[PDB]
Amino acid sequence: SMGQIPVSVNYFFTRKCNKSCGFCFHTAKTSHMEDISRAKRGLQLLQRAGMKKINFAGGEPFLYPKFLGELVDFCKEDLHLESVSIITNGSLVREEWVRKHAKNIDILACSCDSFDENMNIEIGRGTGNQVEILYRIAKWCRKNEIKFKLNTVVTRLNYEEDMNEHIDTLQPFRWKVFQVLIVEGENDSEKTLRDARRFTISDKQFEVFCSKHRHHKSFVAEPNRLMASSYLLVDEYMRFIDKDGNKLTKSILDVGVEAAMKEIKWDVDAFQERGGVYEWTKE
Ligand SMILES: Nc1ccn([C@@H]2O[C@H](COP(=O)(O)OP(=O)(O)OP(=O)(O)O)[C@@H](O)[C@H]2O)c(=O)n1
Ligand SMILES: C[S@@+](CC[C@H](N)C(=O)[O-])C[C@H]1O[C@@H](n2cnc3c(N)ncnc32)[C@H](O)[C@@H]1O
Ligand code: SF4
Ligand SMILES: [Cl-]
Repeated sequence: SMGQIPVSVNYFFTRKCNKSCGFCFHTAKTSHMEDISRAKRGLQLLQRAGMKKINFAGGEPFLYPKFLGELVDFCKEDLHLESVSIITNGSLVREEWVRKHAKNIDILACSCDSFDENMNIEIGRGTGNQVEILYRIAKWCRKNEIKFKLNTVVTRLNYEEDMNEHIDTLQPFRWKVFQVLIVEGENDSEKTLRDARRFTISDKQFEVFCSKHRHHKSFVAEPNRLMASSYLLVDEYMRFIDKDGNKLTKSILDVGVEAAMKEIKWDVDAFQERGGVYEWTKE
């Protein structure tokens, strides 16, 4: 027998966030964060088990820019990872932080579900000109030789939107296009912190969006079948999460990577199918 090799891992180090997206599948269930020593040790355990790429997620990572900055630097300088990535809502990213940590960040991804403010307000992404923020982040990325990535959630409300003029200007190297996903115990009812049900779309509606946009090299479509089990999910206590099966392991800090990963389903075929291995190191 052999355990799977956790080549590319998402560490959701916080569940705290400053926005209220109605579909969110990683909700504010707790404010617990690991101490920096513990986080470093778990990231080291992952590296030692074959991790090559780390994505810092949440929650909103830039609620904790000093902590994030320290783990980013550690991952590149001390663990020598191939790829250090972050996904952010963009609101709290500041230029001087990007300048300070750019040498250690391969990829910075920003979420944008719409270029229409009223749509952002409706979906819970909030008010204000978030397009000028996205453009600003992209500019900071390009100035500081970080690869700029865009993540978009496709829902019942926005699936007819045409983003091509923006894609042709921003030119992200990688553009995730997610079908909105229901996750049991996260966003699946009126009792969870979010109720994503009103956002769901059919395969046909998802294709409306995909067909308009799939000509871009950057375009990466992820229908539900390609998100359900294709990621490695490490939570705020460094436990693995199985979001498809609604399971949670013991912390890697207590039982190690291999024992924890045995408990979760990671569909490597789906991982490969969606292009989960790619040129993730900056050039
Ligand atoms: N069932 C799932 C599937 C994905 N995710 C999370 O959704 C986000 C998707 O962001 P993405 O940019 O696709 O993550 P990366 O791992 O950086 O993607 P890639 O390496 O393919 O660029 C990640 O935080 C991932 O952990 C999740 O919470 N539940
Ligand atoms: C949970 S967020 C965490 C990082 C940051 N707060 C942000 O929104 O970018 C990570 C990614 O998951 C996406 N996402 C959130 N809920 C989702 C859902 N139900 N289905 C699909 N993708 C989702 C987000 O839009 C984002 O691109
Ligand atoms: S998807 Fe929205 S609510 Fe969820 S963590 Fe990101 S910004 Fe916060
Ligand atoms: Cl780029």
